[PDB]
Amino acid sequence: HPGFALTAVRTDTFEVDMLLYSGKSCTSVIINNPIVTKEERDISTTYHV
Amino acid sequence: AMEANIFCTFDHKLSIADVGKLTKLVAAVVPIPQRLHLIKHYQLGLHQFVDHTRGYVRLRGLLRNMTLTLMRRVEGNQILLHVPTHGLLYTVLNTGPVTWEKGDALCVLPPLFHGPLARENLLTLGQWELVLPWIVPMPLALEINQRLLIMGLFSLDRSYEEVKAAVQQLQTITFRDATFTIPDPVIDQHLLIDMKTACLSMSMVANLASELTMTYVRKLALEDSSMLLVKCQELLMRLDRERSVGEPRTPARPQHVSPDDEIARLSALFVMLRQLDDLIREQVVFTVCDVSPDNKSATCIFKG
Amino acid sequence: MDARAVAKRPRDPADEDNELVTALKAKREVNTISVRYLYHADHQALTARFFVPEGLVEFEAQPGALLIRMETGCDSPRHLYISLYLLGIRASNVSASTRCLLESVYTASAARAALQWLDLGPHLLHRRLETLGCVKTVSLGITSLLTCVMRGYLYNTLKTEVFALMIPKDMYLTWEETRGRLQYVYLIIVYDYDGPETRPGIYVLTSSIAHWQTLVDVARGKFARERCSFVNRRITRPRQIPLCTGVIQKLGWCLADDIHTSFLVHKELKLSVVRLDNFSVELGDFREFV
Amino acid sequence: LSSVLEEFEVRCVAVARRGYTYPFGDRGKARDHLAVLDRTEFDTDVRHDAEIVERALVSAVILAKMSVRET
Amino acid sequence: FAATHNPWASQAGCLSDVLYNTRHRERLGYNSKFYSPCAQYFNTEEIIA
Amino acid sequence: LDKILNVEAMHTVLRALKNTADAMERGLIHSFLQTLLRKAPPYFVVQTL
Repeated sequence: HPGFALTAVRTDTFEVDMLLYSGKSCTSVIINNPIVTKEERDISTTYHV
Repeated sequence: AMEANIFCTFDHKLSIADVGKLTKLVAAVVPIPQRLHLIKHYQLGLHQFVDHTRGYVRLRGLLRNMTLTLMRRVEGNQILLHVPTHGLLYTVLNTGPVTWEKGDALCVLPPLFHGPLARENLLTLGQWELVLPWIVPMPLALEINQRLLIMGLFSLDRSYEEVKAAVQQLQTITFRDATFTIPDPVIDQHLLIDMKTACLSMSMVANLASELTMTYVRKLALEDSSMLLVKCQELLMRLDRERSVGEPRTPARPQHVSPDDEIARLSALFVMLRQLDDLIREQVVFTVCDVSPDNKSATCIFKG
Repeated sequence: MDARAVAKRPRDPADEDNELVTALKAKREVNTISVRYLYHADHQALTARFFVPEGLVEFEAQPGALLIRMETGCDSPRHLYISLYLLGIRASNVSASTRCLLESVYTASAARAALQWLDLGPHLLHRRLETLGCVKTVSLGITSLLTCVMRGYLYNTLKTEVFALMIPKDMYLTWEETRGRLQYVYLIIVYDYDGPETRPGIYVLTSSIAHWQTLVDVARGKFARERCSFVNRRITRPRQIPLCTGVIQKLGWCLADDIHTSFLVHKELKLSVVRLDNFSVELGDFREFV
Repeated sequence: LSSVLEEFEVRCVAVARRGYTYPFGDRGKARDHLAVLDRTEFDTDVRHDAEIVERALVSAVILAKMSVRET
Repeated sequence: FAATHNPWASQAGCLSDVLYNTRHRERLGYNSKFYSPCAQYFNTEEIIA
Repeated sequence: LDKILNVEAMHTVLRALKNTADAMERGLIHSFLQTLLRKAPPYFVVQTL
C-alpha cells in the first residue's frame, strides 16, 4: 500500500418514469396557421410545414 | 416541361434480374465519352477504356475529358442519363470506398480495386461490365495520386528489401475510415507504359531544370529588385549538409553550350510539364452539402 | 410536335397552381395546412443545415459569417465548425487588442477545443479547413442549427432583408486605390515562416481582379516578405519540406459600392468589421501558390 | 592566414544553421545577431579583416549566452 | 467546521483541481468527448457564477 | 398500366399529407409538453417552498 488513498466517484444512470401535473389554463399557446416551404434535392423535393 | 436527358439502349437483352440491378444505380454517376442523345450501352461507362498494358494514368487522362452523367430513370427497355449543370445540386450514390462528411469536396477517379475480392461484380452482360469511377474526397485523391507516382519511381528498384518494404507501406493507405490498399502498378517485373512516361515527365523536370536554371539565375540576381534570387543561387546547390571546406561556392553551370541546343533543352523542359499536367492539378467535380444516413446517398452541388 | 407547340411562350411555375394544389383540386380534400402558397419557392440560394454546439454561437447570431469545417484526428470529434472570428485568435494579422478582446468571448470548452486542435497538428492550417458559406437563421438554442448558404445571395426568408457579410476590420484589405464597379472577395491564408512554428496570417482581399495569374502576381507584391522568408527557411533547414506560403480561395463577390465599416454588438462588446452588404456566395477552392 | 581563414568562413556559416533551429526566448532579439552573422564577408583590404571577425564574434558570443538562458 | 477534509482536492490549484476543473483542464490538451463525473464538483468557475 | 400509376401517385400525395398533418398535431402536443417540463420544478422544491 503506497501512502495515499483513493475516493472514486461514479455517476449512475437510472431510466425512470415521471409524472407531471399542471393547473387548468396555466399557460396559453398562441399559434399561427402552418406554412409550407419547398426544397429540392432533384431526386425528390422535400417540403417543410 | 420535360427535363433534358440522354437515352441509352442495350443491344443485348436484359433479364428481369438484370434490370433490378440498374435501379440500384439510378442515382449514380455514369461517365460518357461524348455528349450525344442516343447511346448504345457499349459507349456507356468506363469499360471501353480498359486496356491490358495501359494503366491508371490512361484512365485518369481520358476520364478528365469524358462527360459526367447521372443515371436518371430506368425504363426497362431504355435508360435516361441527365447531364449535370454547374451550380445545381444533384444527388449521387456513394460508389467510392470512403464515407463522405458534409462539406467535402469530391472528385472522380478511376476504379482502384485491389487484389482480394470484395463487392465488385454487378452487371456482367455479353462479355461486358459497367465499371464505375470512384468518387472520393479531394485529399484522398491527392494522396492516392502520389502513392502511385512513388511506387512508379520505385518500380526500377525491387531488388532491395528496404524499397520492397516501403512499397508495401505506400500500398496500404490508412484513412479516416476502413482502409483500402492500393494496387501496385508494377507487374511482371516491369512498369506499365503510362507510369513510365509520367515518371519521365517528373524526372526530366527534376533534372533538366537543375542544369539549365543557373544560366538565367546568375543573370537575374544582378538586378536585385526582388531581393531573393541571390538567396536562390545558394538554393540551387542542392546540398543537404553545410558546405565542406572544398569546392562549392557557386552552383554548377553548363559550359560553352552550343548556341541553338539551349533552345531545344529549354523547350523540352516545357514539353514535360505538359505530360505532367494531367496529374499536377486534380479538380473538384462535386461539393457535397448534406449526406444521407449510412453515408450512401449525398446531395452535392456540381462543379465543372 | 405541332407548329403552335414550339410557338408557345415558356410557362412560369407561378402561372400554374402549386403541385399540392393540383392534387387537392382533383381530390378536393382540405387539410389544415395552408398549401395555397408555398414559401421559399423562389430561392436561387442553395443551403444546408449544420448543427453547431452552443459554445461556438457567439458572434454568429448576427446573420452573415463564414462557416469553415476543421478536420482533427480524433475519430469522435471528426470535425468542428469554426467561424471566421474564432479563427482570428490564431491569426498573426489581428490586433493584440482585438485578439485579447474577442478571445475573452470564446471562453467555452467547445471553442477552447478549437485552439487546442489548431496547436495540435504539425501539418499546415490551410489543409484542415473547408469553407462552407455564411450563417443565416440562427436556430439559437441549447445547440444552434445554423443554416448556411452554399451559393447565391444571403437574405431573409420572404426576402424582407438582405443579410450582409461581416469581415473583422483587421482581416479586411484592399490592394487598389480606385475600386471597380464590381469586385471579388477572396480569403487568403499566408504562412510567414518562423523557428518554433510557422504562424499563419489571415486576410480577406476584395479586388476587381478575377484572373488567377494577375491576382497572384499582385499578391506576391505585399507578400514578398513572407515569400522570401519561406525561401530562407527552405535553405536554412535541410530535409524540411515546407510548402506553399499563401493560399487563395475565391470566396464570392460584392459590388464594391456596398463596402463600408460597421461593428458587431455582442455581450456589449463592439467589434469593428467591414460590411459587404449584398454579398453573393460562390465558393471556390484553396489554390496553393508560392 | 588564408587556409585558416576559409575554415573560419565556413564555421561562421554553420553557426547560423545551428542558431536558427534552437528555440529562443526572444525570436526577434536574436534576429539582429543572426543577420549580423549572415552579413560577414572579408573586404578587399586585409586590414578590415580583424574588424570583421570582431563584429563577427560580438554577433556570436553574445548569442550563445541566450542559448543557455544566461543573463 | 474543519477547514478542509482533504487538502489535495479542496485547495485552489490542488492536484485534482488542475486535473478536473475544466478551466484548468483546458490548458492541457484533452478529449472533450469523454464524460467525467467529478467535473461538476470541480468546475468552480461555473458554480461561482 | 398508366392510369394505375396516375392514381397511385395521387394516393401517395394524399397519404403523405394526412400523415404530415397528423404528425403536426402530435408535434404540437409534444412541444406544449416540453414547455411544461421546462416550467415545472421537481416535487421537493415546491414542497419545501
